[PDB]
Amino acid sequence: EITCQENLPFTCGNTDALNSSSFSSDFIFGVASSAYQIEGTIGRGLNIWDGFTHRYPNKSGPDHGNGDTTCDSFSYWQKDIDVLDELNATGYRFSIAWSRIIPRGKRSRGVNEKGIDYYHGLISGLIKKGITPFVTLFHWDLPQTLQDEYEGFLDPQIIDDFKDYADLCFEEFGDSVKYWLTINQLYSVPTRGYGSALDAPGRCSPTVDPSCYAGNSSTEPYIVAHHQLLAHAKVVDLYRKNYTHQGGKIGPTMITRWFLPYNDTDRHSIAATERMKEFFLGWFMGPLTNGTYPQIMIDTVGERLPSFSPEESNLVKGSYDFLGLNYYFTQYAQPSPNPVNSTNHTAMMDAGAKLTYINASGHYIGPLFEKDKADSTDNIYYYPKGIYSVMDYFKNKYYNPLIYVTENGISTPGDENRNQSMLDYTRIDYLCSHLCFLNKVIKEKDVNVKGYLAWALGDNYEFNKGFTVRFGLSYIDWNNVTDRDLKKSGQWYQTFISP
Amino acid sequence: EITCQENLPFTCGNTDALNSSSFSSDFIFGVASSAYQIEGTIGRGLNIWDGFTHRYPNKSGPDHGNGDTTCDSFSYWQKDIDVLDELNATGYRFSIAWSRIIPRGKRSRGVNEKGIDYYHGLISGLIKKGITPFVTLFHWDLPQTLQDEYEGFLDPQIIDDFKDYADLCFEEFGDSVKYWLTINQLYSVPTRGYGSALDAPGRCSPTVDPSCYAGNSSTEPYIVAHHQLLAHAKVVDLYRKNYTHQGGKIGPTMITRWFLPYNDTDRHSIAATERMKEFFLGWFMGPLTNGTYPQIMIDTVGERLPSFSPEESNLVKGSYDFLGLNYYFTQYAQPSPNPVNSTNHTAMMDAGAKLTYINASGHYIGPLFEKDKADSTDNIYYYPKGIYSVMDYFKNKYYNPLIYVTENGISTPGDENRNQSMLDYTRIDYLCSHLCFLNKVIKEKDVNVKGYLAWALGDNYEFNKGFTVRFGLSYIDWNNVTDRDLKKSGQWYQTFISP
Ligand SMILES: *[C@@H]1O[C@H](CO)[C@@H](O[C@@H]2O[C@H](CO)[C@@H](O[C@@H]3O[C@H](CO[C@H]4O[C@H](CO)[C@@H](O)[C@H](O)[C@@H]4O)[C@@H](O)[C@H](O[C@H]4O[C@H](CO)[C@@H](O)[C@H](O)[C@@H]4O)[C@@H]3O[C@@H]3OC[C@@H](O)[C@H](O)[C@H]3O)[C@H](O)[C@H]2NC(C)=O)[C@H](O[C@@H]2O[C@@H](C)[C@@H](O)[C@@H](O)[C@@H]2O)[C@H]1NC(C)=O
Ligand SMILES: *[C@@H]1O[C@H](CO)[C@@H](O[C@@H]2O[C@H](CO)[C@@H](O[C@@H]3O[C@H](CO[C@H]4O[C@H](CO)[C@@H](O)[C@H](O)[C@@H]4O)[C@@H](O)[C@H](O[C@H]4O[C@H](CO)[C@@H](O)[C@H](O)[C@@H]4O)[C@@H]3O[C@@H]3OC[C@@H](O)[C@H](O)[C@H]3O)[C@H](O)[C@H]2NC(C)=O)[C@H](O[C@@H]2O[C@@H](C)[C@@H](O)[C@@H](O)[C@@H]2O)[C@H]1NC(C)=O
Ligand SMILES: *[C@@H]1O[C@H](CO)[C@@H](O[C@@H]2O[C@H](CO)[C@@H](O[C@@H]3O[C@H](CO)[C@@H](O)[C@H](O)[C@@H]3O[C@@H]3OC[C@@H](O)[C@H](O)[C@H]3O)[C@H](O)[C@H]2NC(C)=O)[C@H](O[C@@H]2O[C@@H](C)[C@@H](O)[C@@H](O)[C@@H]2O)[C@H]1NC(C)=O
Ligand SMILES: *[C@@H]1O[C@H](CO)[C@@H](O[C@@H]2O[C@H](CO)[C@@H](O[C@@H]3O[C@H](CO)[C@@H](O)[C@H](O)[C@@H]3O[C@@H]3OC[C@@H](O)[C@H](O)[C@H]3O)[C@H](O)[C@H]2NC(C)=O)[C@H](O[C@@H]2O[C@@H](C)[C@@H](O)[C@@H](O)[C@@H]2O)[C@H]1NC(C)=O
Ligand SMILES: *[C@@H]1O[C@H](CO)[C@@H](O[C@@H]2O[C@H](CO)[C@@H](O)[C@H](O)[C@H]2NC(C)=O)[C@H](O)[C@H]1NC(C)=O
Ligand SMILES: *[C@@H]1O[C@H](CO)[C@@H](O[C@@H]2O[C@H](CO)[C@@H](O)[C@H](O)[C@H]2NC(C)=O)[C@H](O)[C@H]1NC(C)=O
Ligand SMILES: *[C@@H]1O[C@H](CO)[C@@H](O[C@@H]2O[C@H](CO)[C@@H](O)[C@H](O)[C@H]2NC(C)=O)[C@H](O)[C@H]1NC(C)=O
Ligand SMILES: *[C@@H]1O[C@H](CO)[C@@H](O[C@@H]2O[C@H](CO)[C@@H](O)[C@H](O)[C@H]2NC(C)=O)[C@H](O)[C@H]1NC(C)=O
Ligand SMILES: *[C@@H]1O[C@H](CO)[C@@H](O)[C@H](O)[C@H]1NC(C)=O
Ligand SMILES: *[C@@H]1O[C@H](CO)[C@@H](O)[C@H](O)[C@H]1NC(C)=O
Ligand SMILES: *[C@@H]1O[C@H](CO)[C@@H](O)[C@H](O)[C@H]1NC(C)=O
Ligand SMILES: *[C@@H]1O[C@H](CO)[C@@H](O)[C@H](O)[C@H]1NC(C)=O
Ligand SMILES: *[C@@H]1O[C@H](CO)[C@@H](O)[C@H](O)[C@H]1NC(C)=O
Ligand SMILES: *[C@@H]1O[C@H](CO)[C@@H](O)[C@H](O)[C@H]1NC(C)=O
Ligand SMILES: *[C@@H]1O[C@H](CO)[C@@H](O)[C@H](O)[C@H]1NC(C)=O
Ligand SMILES: *[C@@H]1O[C@H](CO)[C@@H](O)[C@H](O)[C@H]1NC(C)=O
Ligand SMILES: *[C@@H]1O[C@H](CO)[C@@H](O)[C@H](O)[C@H]1NC(C)=O
Ligand SMILES: *[C@@H]1O[C@H](CO)[C@@H](O)[C@H](O)[C@H]1NC(C)=O
Ligand SMILES: *[C@@H]1O[C@H](CO)[C@@H](O)[C@H](O)[C@H]1NC(C)=O
Ligand SMILES: *[C@@H]1O[C@H](CO)[C@@H](O)[C@H](O)[C@H]1NC(C)=O
Ligand SMILES: [Zn+2]
Repeated sequence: EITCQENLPFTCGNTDALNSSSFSSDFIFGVASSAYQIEGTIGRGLNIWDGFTHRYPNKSGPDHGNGDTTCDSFSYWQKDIDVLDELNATGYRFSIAWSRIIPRGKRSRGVNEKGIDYYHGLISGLIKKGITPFVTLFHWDLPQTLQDEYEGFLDPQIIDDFKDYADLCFEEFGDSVKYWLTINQLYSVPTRGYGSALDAPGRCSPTVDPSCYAGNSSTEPYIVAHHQLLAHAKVVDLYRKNYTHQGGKIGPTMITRWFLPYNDTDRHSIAATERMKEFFLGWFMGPLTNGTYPQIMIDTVGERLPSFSPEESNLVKGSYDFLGLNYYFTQYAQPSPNPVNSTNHTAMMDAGAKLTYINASGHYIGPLFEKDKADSTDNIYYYPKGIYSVMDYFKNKYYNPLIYVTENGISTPGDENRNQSMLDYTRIDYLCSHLCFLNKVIKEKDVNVKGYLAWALGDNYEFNKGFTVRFGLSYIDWNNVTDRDLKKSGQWYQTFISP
Repeated sequence: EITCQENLPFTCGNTDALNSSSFSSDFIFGVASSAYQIEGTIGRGLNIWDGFTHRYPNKSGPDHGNGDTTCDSFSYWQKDIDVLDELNATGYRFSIAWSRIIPRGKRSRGVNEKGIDYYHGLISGLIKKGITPFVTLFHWDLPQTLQDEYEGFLDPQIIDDFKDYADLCFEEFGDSVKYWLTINQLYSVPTRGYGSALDAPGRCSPTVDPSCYAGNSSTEPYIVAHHQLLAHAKVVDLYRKNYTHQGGKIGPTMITRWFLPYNDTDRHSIAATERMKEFFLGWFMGPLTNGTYPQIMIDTVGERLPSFSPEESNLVKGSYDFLGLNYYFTQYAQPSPNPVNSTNHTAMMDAGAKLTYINASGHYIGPLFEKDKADSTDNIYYYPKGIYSVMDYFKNKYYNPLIYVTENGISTPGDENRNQSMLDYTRIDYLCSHLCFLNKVIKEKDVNVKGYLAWALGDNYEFNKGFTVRFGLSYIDWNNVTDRDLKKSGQWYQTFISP
């Protein structure tokens, strides 16, 4: 019988008690990255994260940081491989920058051979060290040209441009890459990119944020989400019809959270909690498992919710071999009004829920996850049991899928000096406590989880935060980015992997 | 009788001997800037100078600098006005960033109202201080979307997108702006952007520079130059047909140089010198004055030189009310082979000339202009008489045009400390020696020159050089960009203007 801790102090950093041998022999352990966050702009065209961070520097991070140079994995990809080799990792998730291989967006405009060569060399280097690549086609970095031609995922033109990009990736890299992710965190671009305008491309209703160049936060999230699902599904169909000889697997990436009632004896909070599951997870998992959006979304969102045709429904339903599930934290849910006629209405209001990290009796859900220095009542707290609850829910609700945990990690402040930054015991605690619950759910609930990739390989540009936080298991000096030095967490993870 | 110095030491920094009163009462004196170089990316979309500097950081400058934040004239435009007011300047040349007012490139995709407001406030502030705006529509910063959709000026689609952009500018700003420049330095994008790939977008033949993503240095410069002329001419026709009520004037910007024979008794060097005038100046001025390219270009370039239809010829011929002439330096010319079958052939080779700053007897043409620390035999030297020779030539060869000198200036090294940087006596010498010759040519040759704008108002991002050189008449601290402090040159220029 497995017992796992939910509160500080944690004792799962002892590899005598928790290590890779606790999991099945074939289980993959590694780390993750994304292209905007690590590569730099050298050698690629411009994408909407370049555009957004440059047009709206205060939205890029408090330091106005961006991905222009970052950790320079364009130059230092071998050093990334070296970290993975030091870890004895068996997996690495990275993304392909669309703008590096097709700078002009549309494949018929030509490819960048040198960009293709960059990923060939990375892939070959990984495989030579026994590391399985997990490759994200689209980690938010849409070529700027496509956003300017037709507003990107706002328009159905995205589907064929994404398909042709993906086809090039399968053609060039699929002989070696056997695990593909289509779109990173399906929920995020619709809501943050087109709802709150916290993320690229930065569209919203005028009264939500007067700096947005255009948008409608009530309608566009739904349009974009719908196009994401269709573009994803078209790529999965292309993969499974035209690249079956490659013997690989493909799936989407979800951001997952668990949700608990703010007041577990209040029917209204219980209802809000179940609505959140539907609106947060079901928005995408309903289509992916059934070809339809959840009924509560149909009912609430009404004419703002697009319909799938019968052909589209069939294309989207079942459009995965596995799910990449990202998991960071859990929220309490309580009811909230949905003012659909307000000029500041957002899609996110349609769930009719307010989310907190403290429940009605004043209980904080778990240890600190992210401090918010401008408003401490907005601090985020984590909840290790949430990974158990999410995986159990996916198994039970969503037809026992094959799952890889494609991100899980925690930040430390960029204000810490290097010695403090390397002494990242809070990261060991977060990672181990989640791994304990992941082992527990696999054993107790028989969830088909076959790997775990911690966020992040190394310090990088963090969307929305610049270089003001660090997520890496290895440390990068922003004054001299060449080295990636394993932190205490990376050293712990090395021991966990090879105990 | 006016006597002007050609060699150090110069004594024209004495405003007792040379000042604004030496020129006609109406003559405009000011300074110049461009949008990529000064504004920053905040509040605008991405353009090909963002793309180029980010994809090819070693081509942005030795420091890998770029226009992301620069002097932040987005925030500090009032401080630019303040410099101009301190100078008692009567003119200011600035550019509109296309990506700030139409981030999606094509006008039908929507405009950025806040971008429009930015230029309205600048323009209104200038006029309130008695400063005449000279506004460049296109200072190289093409929206990235257009380059990615159709490769920008490589394709005739540029013409209508440029026209619709210009129409928006005339509509929004032409009630106040009475001097418009279409395209900055017509020669530069074809040759550097599409020939040598030193400049955005960075296209060339594969053996010219293997880093180029695509291109053909032998053909594309000509295509791009042809489209520039057509796009320019379509905008001038639009202006003069639809905006005549505004009572303003429009013209192109030329980069001018003079050319002297490397050996003034050698017929081959004399011939190369005359070819250079045709290939450098006539490439554009032939079309602008006659609707045809120079015969030597027709003959040499052959099938690589596009033809104008009779309608196009008529549109381009006479498509200016004035010329903005930029002038920095003069070169000696000697013959050079034109290897049209070589895989590394460039359009620039078609002139059949090699350019130097030292003549056959070892004479350097004038004082140092720009030191090249990697190769000192590649140092640039200036030649004050060249402004006289250029203006005389334009009057005689090109039908006595109205001229404004739209740039003239010199750099100092970014390695200098602030006190050295503010003690910019080399800049006084360059500016005064050229102003002396400009007065001389107006008086002696009756060239219709009606203003002079020195490059640059303040230190900025220099194309190709990052922040490794400074051109400003006012100093900017890159650690805190708010202030623009007049250098010795700016203080001199203040006295020259109001002696
Ligand atoms: C998994 O996918 C299944 C589909 O493959 C989902 O089942 C569908 O659920 C639909 C409701 O979401 C349901 O459709 C309703 O059908 C009513 C019956 O119509 C038939 O008989 C009519 C009925 O009197 C007639 O007009 C129709 O022409 C048919 O003959 C119908 O009125 C409904 O329309 C009203 O409600 C929708 C909102 O739900 C409004 O958008 C619409 O304007 C109208 O106001 C609805 O019809 C659907 O209307 C929209 C139109 O685009 C669709 O094509 C039309 O179908 C449908 O019958 C079933 N299909 C079957 C095969 O069962 C299933 O939903 C879950 O299970 C069903 C039983 C129900 O409990 C749902 O609430 C659950 O979500 C999906 N499962 C999951 C887990 O999501
Ligand atoms: C200012 O613009 C003026 C035009 O408005 C320029 O004058 C034109 O100069 C053209 C040469 O560049 C000249 O065209 C040549 O015409 C030859 C005569 O053709 C007529 O009689 C024929 C002759 O036997 C017959 O086939 C034609 O159908 C006509 O009836 C002719 O062969 C020439 O073609 C050969 O040379 C061109 C290269 O120059 C090759 O491209 C072509 O394949 C061929 O090998 C040339 O014809 C032009 O051919 C190209 C085609 O696209 C053009 O439409 C065709 O016209 C033309 O006659 C005159 N036009 C007039 C009205 O004078 C003027 O040029 C300068 O002055 C002229 C006198 C000459 O000295 C030029 O070298 C100078 O540049 C321009 N001025 C300046 C300063 O540039
Ligand atoms: C978790 O949710 C539960 C369920 O909602 C909360 O308990 C409910 O709390 C209500 C007060 O917020 C209680 O109603 C009140 O009852 C007193 C005594 O009769 C009365 O004077 C009030 O006016 C009020 O009555 C309601 O007024 C509004 C009418 O529309 C409605 O019909 C009336 O019910 C309610 O009885 C209680 N329900 C239960 C089943 O206990 C619970 O609140 C926490 O516990 C209750 C017992 C009370 O001590 C609250 O102070 C305390 O906050 C909530 N838990 C937390 C931690 O918020
Ligand atoms: C400025 O250009 C002028 C004109 O080209 C240069 O003068 C010419 O310089 C040529 C040498 O580069 C002289 O030709 C040579 O004459 C000597 C004496 O006969 C002879 O032994 C050589 O072989 C050579 O003759 C040529 O060989 C190649 C044959 O195809 C050709 O037919 C022969 O001419 C040439 O006479 C001279 N022309 C004139 C009109 O003087 C001039 O060069 C400079 O001055 C000359 C006089 C000489 O002192 C050169 O050393 C010196 O460089 C050049 N000025 C500069 C500074 O480069
Ligand atoms: C978001 O787009 C929706 C749909 O176009 C706009 O909502 C509508 O508003 C028009 C004008 O009021 C209404 O007549 C419709 O009844 C509404 N339709 C629905 C589906 O709600 C909403 O004004 C736009 N919001 C913003 C801020 O522009
Ligand atoms: C807030 O969260 C706390 C902690 O999960 C809940 O408290 C638990 O309540 C259960 C059922 O009453 C008790 O058995 C436990 O002993 C309590 N745990 C502790 C740490 O207090 C609490 O019920 C939640 N409040 C609401 C209103 O939902
Ligand atoms: C530049 O484009 C020119 C024109 O397409 C290419 O030049 C031609 O080369 C083809 C193949 O040799 C030739 O048959 C033609 O005779 C040439 N045409 C002319 C007008 O010169 C040139 O190969 C291309 N250069 C590069 C590096 O791709
Ligand atoms: C190189 O440039 C120098 C300077 O312009 C030329 O020298 C002048 O030559 C003229 C005509 O012979 C003499 O009258 C001057 O006195 C010379 N000036 C000085 C400063 O020497 C020289 O002729 C040029 N060389 C060539 C080969 O063209
Ligand atoms: C691995 O952890 C298991 C408990 O899951 C433990 O029994 C085993 O001895 C540990 N391995 C090492 C080498 O410490
Ligand atoms: C940040 O930038 C936007 C312009 O993009 C401006 O609207 C907003 O006021 C600025 N935010 C703060 C908090 O200053
Ligand atoms: C598959 O490849 C063939 C060859 O390009 C193409 O005809 C077919 O449409 C593609 N298939 C998809 C997505 O099924
Ligand atoms: C607009 O929304 C903000 C945040 O969503 C809220 O605090 C404010 O009350 C809203 N105003 C109206 C008019 O509803
Ligand atoms: C930068 O870091 C690398 C790796 O530690 C080191 O070899 C190189 O010398 C350092 N550069 C400077 C300028 O210190
Ligand atoms: C790498 O992991 C394999 C598999 O568990 C193990 O056999 C090998 O010893 C490990 N190597 C190192 C250096 O830890
Ligand atoms: C201006 O320069 C002229 C010579 O061009 C001179 O005569 C005049 O006195 C100077 N003005 C002043 C105020 O020094
Ligand atoms: C600069 O960058 C390019 C890649 O864009 C590379 O091809 C070239 O070798 C580098 N230049 C130098 C001098 O290192
Ligand atoms: C002028 O404006 C009118 C109204 O848009 C348009 O019909 C006409 O084509 C434009 N003219 C140009 C470039 O001449
Ligand atoms: C190619 O050109 C470079 C510079 O243009 C030159 O130095 C080299 O000799 C040329 N090579 C050939 C094959 O002509
Ligand atoms: C930056 O420069 C401005 C103008 O001199 C000054 O007022 C401001 O205090 C300076 N900021 C810092 C942080 O020194
Ligand atoms: C501004 O220039 C005008 C025109 O020459 C002159 O009358 C006025 O005195 C000058 N002002 C200053 C402060 O120099
Ligand atoms: Zn940047």
